Amino acid sequence: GSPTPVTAFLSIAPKISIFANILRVFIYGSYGATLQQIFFFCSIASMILGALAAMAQTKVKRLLAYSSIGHVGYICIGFSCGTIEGIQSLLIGIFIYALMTMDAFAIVLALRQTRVKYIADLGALAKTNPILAITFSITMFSYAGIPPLAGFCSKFYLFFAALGCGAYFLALVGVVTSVIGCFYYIRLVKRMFFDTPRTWILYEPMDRNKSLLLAMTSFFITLFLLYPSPLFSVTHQMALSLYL
Amino acid sequence: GFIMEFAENLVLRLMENPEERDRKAREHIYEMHERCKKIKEMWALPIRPYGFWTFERHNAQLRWDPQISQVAGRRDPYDDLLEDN
Repeated sequence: GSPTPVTAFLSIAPKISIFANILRVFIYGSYGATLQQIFFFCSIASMILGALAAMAQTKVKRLLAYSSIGHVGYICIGFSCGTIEGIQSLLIGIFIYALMTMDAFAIVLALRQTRVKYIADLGALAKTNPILAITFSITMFSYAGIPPLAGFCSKFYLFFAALGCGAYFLALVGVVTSVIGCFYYIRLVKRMFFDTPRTWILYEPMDRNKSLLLAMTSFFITLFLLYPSPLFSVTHQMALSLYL
Repeated sequence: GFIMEFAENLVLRLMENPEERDRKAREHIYEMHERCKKIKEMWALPIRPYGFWTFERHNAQLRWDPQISQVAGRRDPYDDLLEDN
């Protein structure tokens, strides 16, 4: 329901601050180890239900909402395993999810010029604007967690943190939810490259600021795995600075 | 000269020193294993350090309250009574 720029500001700006707040509360105010249980089941439920619900949606904004819920579950995996690596994986996941959400909402705002509503309106978009189609496909794959992109690194290190604490069920549920999650992402892909509808919707060209932000984020997503050291070092310093 | 007399030593220049390769291999193994042990030790650190509250940044009140216990609203009742003399 909310306007597109509002939803763009939401799910990035609020979630980062609230997650930092939860980190501060969890690390200090929680010593009974009772928040492991509440984060465990809720993150598992978020993973499962986001993966199983985003596949049944036909609009775009609902799909982004359920993808956000799924990524919230993926990030919350880090709370259950309370270690330096767990918080590191959590923060890295937040960073990557924020970049991918900015890119995806830039895509959505780009097609908002002609009032895109459903997922079928972006049919045969590889013909009218091939390069925007490539950018959207890359961002969708980054959401999926395909290796040669950012977003795979975040899920990777979240799984590493989950396995470090011995929460073997968290790793398995993460894997299966990722498997289903990639399916409807590729389903989004098919309607946007392969099958061509009879009626084509024409989108007017974009402006420079959105295009520049989109290009920067797209080059960050693809080439992240080449040089990921600065993010990892920032995150390791941040995780340790909670105490010293 | 002729082709092979030059292609021979050309290929010989192209090939590298095996002694350097073996030394680099054994070296790389040595420091890689040492660094592996170091990272294994690092992953063993608990999230909450043993000191924690002992750290000076985690007190923030033992050196702030003493300079505040003189202001109005925090004084022991038996402070203003005998402060006159």
